[PDB]
Amino acid sequence: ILYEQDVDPKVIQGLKVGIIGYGSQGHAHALNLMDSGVDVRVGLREGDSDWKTAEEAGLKVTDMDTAAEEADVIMVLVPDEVQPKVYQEHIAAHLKAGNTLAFAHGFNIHYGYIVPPEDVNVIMCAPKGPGHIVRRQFTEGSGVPDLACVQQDATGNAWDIVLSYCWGVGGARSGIIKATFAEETEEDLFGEQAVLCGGLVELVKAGFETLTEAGYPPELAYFECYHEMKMIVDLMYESGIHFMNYSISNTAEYGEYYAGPKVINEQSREAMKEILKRIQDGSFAQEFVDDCNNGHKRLLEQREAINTHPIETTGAQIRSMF
Amino acid sequence: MAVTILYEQDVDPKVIQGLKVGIIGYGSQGHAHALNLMDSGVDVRVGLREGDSDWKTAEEAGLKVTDMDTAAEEADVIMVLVPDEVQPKVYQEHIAAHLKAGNTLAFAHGFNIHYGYIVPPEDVNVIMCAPKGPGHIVRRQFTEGSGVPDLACVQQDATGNAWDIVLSYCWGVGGARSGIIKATFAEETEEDLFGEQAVLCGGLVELVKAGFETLTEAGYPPELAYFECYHEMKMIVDLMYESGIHFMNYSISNTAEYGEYYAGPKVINEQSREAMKEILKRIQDGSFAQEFVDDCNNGHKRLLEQREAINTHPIETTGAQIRSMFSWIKKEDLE
Ligand SMILES: NC(=O)c1ccc[n+]([C@@H]2O[C@H](COP(=O)([O-])OP(=O)(O)OC[C@H]3O[C@@H](n4cnc5c(N)ncnc54)[C@H](O)[C@@H]3O)[C@@H](O)[C@H]2O)c1
Ligand SMILES: NC(=O)c1ccc[n+]([C@@H]2O[C@H](COP(=O)([O-])OP(=O)(O)OC[C@H]3O[C@@H](n4cnc5c(N)ncnc54)[C@H](O)[C@@H]3O)[C@@H](O)[C@H]2O)c1
Ligand SMILES: CC(C)N(O)C(=O)C(=O)O
Ligand SMILES: CC(C)N(O)C(=O)C(=O)O
Ligand SMILES: [Mg+2]
Ligand SMILES: [Mg+2]
Ligand SMILES: [Mg+2]
Ligand SMILES: [Mg+2]
Ligand SMILES: [Mg+2]
Ligand SMILES: [Mg+2]
Ligand SMILES: [Mg+2]
Ligand SMILES: [Mg+2]
Ligand SMILES: [Mg+2]
Ligand SMILES: [Mg+2]
Repeated sequence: ILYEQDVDPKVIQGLKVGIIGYGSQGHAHALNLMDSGVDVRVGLREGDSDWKTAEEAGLKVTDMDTAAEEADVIMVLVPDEVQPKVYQEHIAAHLKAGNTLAFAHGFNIHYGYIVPPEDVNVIMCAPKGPGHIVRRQFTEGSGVPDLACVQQDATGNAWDIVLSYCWGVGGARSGIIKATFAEETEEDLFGEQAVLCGGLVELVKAGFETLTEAGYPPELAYFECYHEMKMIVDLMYESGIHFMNYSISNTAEYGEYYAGPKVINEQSREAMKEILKRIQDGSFAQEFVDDCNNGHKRLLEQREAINTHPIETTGAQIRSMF
Repeated sequence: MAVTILYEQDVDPKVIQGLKVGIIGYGSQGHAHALNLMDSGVDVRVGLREGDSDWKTAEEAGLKVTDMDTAAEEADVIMVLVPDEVQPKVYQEHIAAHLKAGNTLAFAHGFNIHYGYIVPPEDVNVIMCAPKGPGHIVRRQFTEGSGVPDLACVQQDATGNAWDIVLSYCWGVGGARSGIIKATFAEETEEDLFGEQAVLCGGLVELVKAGFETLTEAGYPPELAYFECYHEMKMIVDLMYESGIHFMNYSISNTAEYGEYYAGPKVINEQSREAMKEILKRIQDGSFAQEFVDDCNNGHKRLLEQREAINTHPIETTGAQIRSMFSWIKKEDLE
């Protein structure tokens, strides 16, 4: 693992970076980069509501073609499924020999949806964390960790560039791991599906539903299953499972060892393997891309089911009172 | 309603401020109830065994510390914060004789009263202030001007103001800032046991662990499996806690959000769901309680064999190495 002493800030401080997109990653990358003394511009479409926001934040904003053309390093921070079209229409023609094409997820390059020219660097700085937090931890004096990867080293100093960039975005604070595009792609898809988003949300929803279905009030279930999760994860994050388990009661600790493997069971472990299998062999990526080409249809249905769930409406009420 | 969440305007701070509180024990909950109540202007003493090494810790925090018998003797409100399993003995040997007519006996969880392991006398209030969080964070959030939510319960209203006392107690430990719910001792016992089992401790920890292991077992370095499955979890949960799942899902990429919907029902599957209902049955019928008490009477045999194992697991040794390198941990160490 690499830290501040292992990277050279001046490298990215001397390059012009163009952030394409201003969504979850884009704003954090853009703002952290500017705060770090980097010359940044954000490349957006005409009619994008965030144009003014990015501007009020104190950034130069221009269209995508101009940002691409002006930039030494061009970081694609738009949804993975729209990167091939966006690359070809607004990026590709602005790439000069010696330029760096950069990503925060190796998905497109790794599965072959985008094949950059042979005469540019192709790197990734993948923060292991949601963009709002990539930004917040950076402003708090901490930083989200990154994988640094180099798929094509056209200039011979792509490593110094990807590592100075991680420094730019807070990575050296908590740690940078050198990885390949294959490795980031695979571990990232797995984490968000198995544990961080799929596993977690559905675990909380399942326990909330078990209680409400058994006649406990939804308000009670939200405090127990959902609100309190933050506090438990906080202790682990700072001091480990051994500290958290010490904090809780021996009743709760016993209950953990006894109930954990019934809830996260041998089938859930096989599911995790199968999830990774489908990541590895490209069939999940094909499924997602298909759904995207079908107008996010399955994504939108499932979004509406979660958004209208009692855990979400009850939670919205309770939090409005804090 | 069903239910009415209550806040600072529903409670009267002066009530608990007018009573002497004896906190018996100084562990997770102990230190948090004791310090938040002292900060809220309450007359607090900590009750500990003679020669306990936490006595200096409590005294270092500026609290009055004395032996348990004296604490219980002096107190109007006797709050029991030692391990659930030792409560019947600690109570018999050191609390009961000190309870006067019109005293209040208080718990932070309903295990002992609900299941019958402790039968209190009919001349005292029997109440509960159960924070829905860990003791270190009941404390932290309070100092941050927030407060962990509380369940307020009364098994016995001896004096006719037991409710006023339990609600005021909740204010004193920060429950008013986020929400107080009135519940029965039964209700809290059952939901609490269920949360920590299914979701907050068993769920979560096995989930993170199985996540980490899946990756290591497929060949990814344990450092990366830690950043991915463990460290990042605090970030996602913070977004949910602040703003809802809808916002967390907004913050994450369409790639991740599609994967969430696709992978969720797979990892947290129909067997996971059956498991939770059986877990809830064993809680409601008292079997789970009898199993836990049996294990404590039997050398904490299962507890300690699992504790050893997860505490020395690679997720823990690797996480401890990784966290030791954080610039904010080194910054804080310097302090
Ligand atoms: N925090 C996360 O969401 C997260 C974390 C790590 C890596 N990543 C990776 O970062 C990259 C971006 O993810 P995100 O979730 O920050 O994106 P997002 O969904 O937040 O992207 C929104 C931004 O992209 C723009 N955009 C959308 N469609 C467009 C189009 N057709 N043309 C031009 N601009 C368009 C929007 O206007 C907006 O500025 C992805 O490769 C993702 O895998 C995301
Ligand atoms: N976060 C939590 O831990 C939490 C949350 C909600 C409710 N509760 C409830 O609060 C109560 C206490 O839980 P905890 O986890 O804070 O306890 P703990 O396990 O942190 O308690 C340890 C303390 O109890 C004392 N102690 C242990 N055995 C003793 C004995 N035989 N005689 C006298 N003192 C003894 C210790 O010396 C120490 O002060 C329980 O009823 C629990 O269910 C705890
Ligand atoms: C935000 C998080 C789940 N994550 O790490 C991602 O990589 C993502 O959103 O795709
Ligand atoms: C999860 C834990 C802090 N909790 O809320 C408890 O009820 C407990 O420790 O017994
Ligand atoms: Mg990720
Ligand atoms: Mg991702
Ligand atoms: Mg404890
Ligand atoms: Mg414990
Ligand atoms: Mg305690
Ligand atoms: Mg007394
Ligand atoms: Mg609890
Ligand atoms: Mg409990
Ligand atoms: Mg997003
Ligand atoms: Mg999304």
